Amino acid sequence: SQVPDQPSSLHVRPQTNCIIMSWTPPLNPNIVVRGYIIGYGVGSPYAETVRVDSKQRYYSIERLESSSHYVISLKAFNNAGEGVPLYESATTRG
Amino acid sequence: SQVPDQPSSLHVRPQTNCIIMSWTPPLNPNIVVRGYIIGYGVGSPYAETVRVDSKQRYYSIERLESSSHYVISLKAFNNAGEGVPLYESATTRGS
Amino acid sequence: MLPPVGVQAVALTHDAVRVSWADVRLYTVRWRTSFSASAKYKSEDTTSLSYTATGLKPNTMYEFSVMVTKNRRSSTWSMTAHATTYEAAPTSAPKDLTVITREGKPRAVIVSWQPPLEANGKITAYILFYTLDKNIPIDDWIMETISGDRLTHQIMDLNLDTMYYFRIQARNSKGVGPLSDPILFRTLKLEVLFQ
Amino acid sequence: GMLPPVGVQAVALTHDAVRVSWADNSVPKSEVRLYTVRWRTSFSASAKYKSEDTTSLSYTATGLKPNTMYEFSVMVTKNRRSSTWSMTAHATTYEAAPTSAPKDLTVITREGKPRAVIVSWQPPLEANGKITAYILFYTLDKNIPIDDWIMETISGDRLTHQIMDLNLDTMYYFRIQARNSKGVGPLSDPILFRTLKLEVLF
Repeated sequence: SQVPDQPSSLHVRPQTNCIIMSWTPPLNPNIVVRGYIIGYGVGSPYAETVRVDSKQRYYSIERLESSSHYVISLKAFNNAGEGVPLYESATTRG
Repeated sequence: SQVPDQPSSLHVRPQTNCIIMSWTPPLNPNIVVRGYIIGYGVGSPYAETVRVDSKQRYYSIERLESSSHYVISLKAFNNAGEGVPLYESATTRGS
Repeated sequence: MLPPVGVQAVALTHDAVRVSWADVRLYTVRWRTSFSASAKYKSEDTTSLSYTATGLKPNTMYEFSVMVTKNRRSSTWSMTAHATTYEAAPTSAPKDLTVITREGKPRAVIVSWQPPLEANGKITAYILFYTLDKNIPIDDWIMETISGDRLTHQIMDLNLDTMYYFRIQARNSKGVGPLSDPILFRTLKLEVLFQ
Repeated sequence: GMLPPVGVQAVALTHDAVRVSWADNSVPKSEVRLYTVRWRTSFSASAKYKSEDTTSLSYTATGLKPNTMYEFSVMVTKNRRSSTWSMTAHATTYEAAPTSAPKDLTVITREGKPRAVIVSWQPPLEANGKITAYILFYTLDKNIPIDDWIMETISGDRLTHQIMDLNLDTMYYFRIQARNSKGVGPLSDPILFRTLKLEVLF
């Protein structure tokens, strides 16, 4: 019936070329969540965008450049619109 | 009859353009003196040369430049030749 | 009268220069900053054939003139002699220190400044101190040495949402001037940075 | 075959110090890379270097010759693998006050005008910079200190000076020292010159 909240927790575990995300749904269960929209890039979360299922808690980002400063966003969305995002900085291991 | 000696004493009293010399005959009276030969110039006593009577003790050098370093020589001579000279440095009095 | 000749001015220390000429007669010596607005002189009297003009600004070019006076009769001024005094360590600090985030690449800032006012010589190098900690003394900060010909520098791989401290100083052939006052720059957090 | 550091910069500090500074495009974020820095007089016979090791992105080369041009090169080494040397950066150190004294000071009477001599000398070996002026002291007295001699200031581009109105048959003393944009070198050793007397000269 309205836009969802921000996710409760977000963790990142950067690799040499991968970056692993682990999160948990919004603290308010009343609002419907259709899925999550992930964004990532270098110095900007607008570069790349994927949208995943509402039941996913883990995502593996692939084909990233080694030794770089990435910015990752995560938002939940439903039929109303998009919710306030959570941001996390992650650095790839050279 | 023989070459004379050098003069006994030589004194100079420089003016603004003149220089007055005063000397006395050799301390040895035996040797005959026919006269004296004076020389003067700047940095050299060969530039100008005058010869005077054996009985003169004073000579006045004229038309010299003010504030200059003149060199004066004095020798006694007779028919044998010229004797060893006396040298004296004299500086003209500036205007 | 005839003005003195062979006038030469030789710099001693960074505030002293010794004029020397060749000829009781009194000599008067005047000097003046050749590159200034004030067409006025400073002068002193002596009876020697030399005199030391003191209390001068360092790394500055001066002109010197001598005259001679005797029994109410003064000569004209002599030819001018030029002398440049020695250099000295800077007295001021670099000015207008500025830190701005580089767009559109966060975690990196561009530090910009302007040369010190009292350099007292040609600036050989700039020394830029910056740190993340509030307590460690200046000698344990991160040090970056920039050439005197540059007035900007790029710092990379900083941390996000963290207060940084900045200190900068100017060096010189004879030493290094004092540090500036600390500049506080707060890198932004991703929440604020994106809208 | 590793990548050599880039953006190598060498900036002269004092008259004996130069600060090299480079950047590496391979530094990540467990292993630390050692940088080797070499320097050498660019205009010399010895094609040999001096070097030092650090883990910082900068190093201060010290104990250098003043008013001299040096060339600097940096390499990086890690786990038995060395890179090639980076492009050379050139830096010339600043000037310093002279340490030696002027050599072969000579006094000769000018012909054919006595009471005047021409003083000739040669620039110092350890000038450590461009000589701005020579200071020539001379006196008639055996006892008065150096600060009461007759002082003559000659330009740094001239190696001769004329002194006039001296006295005849008198011992003169001569001292010379070189000054410079950064200070003044030590006085030379005394030169004894005896003006001739009119008797001997003619």
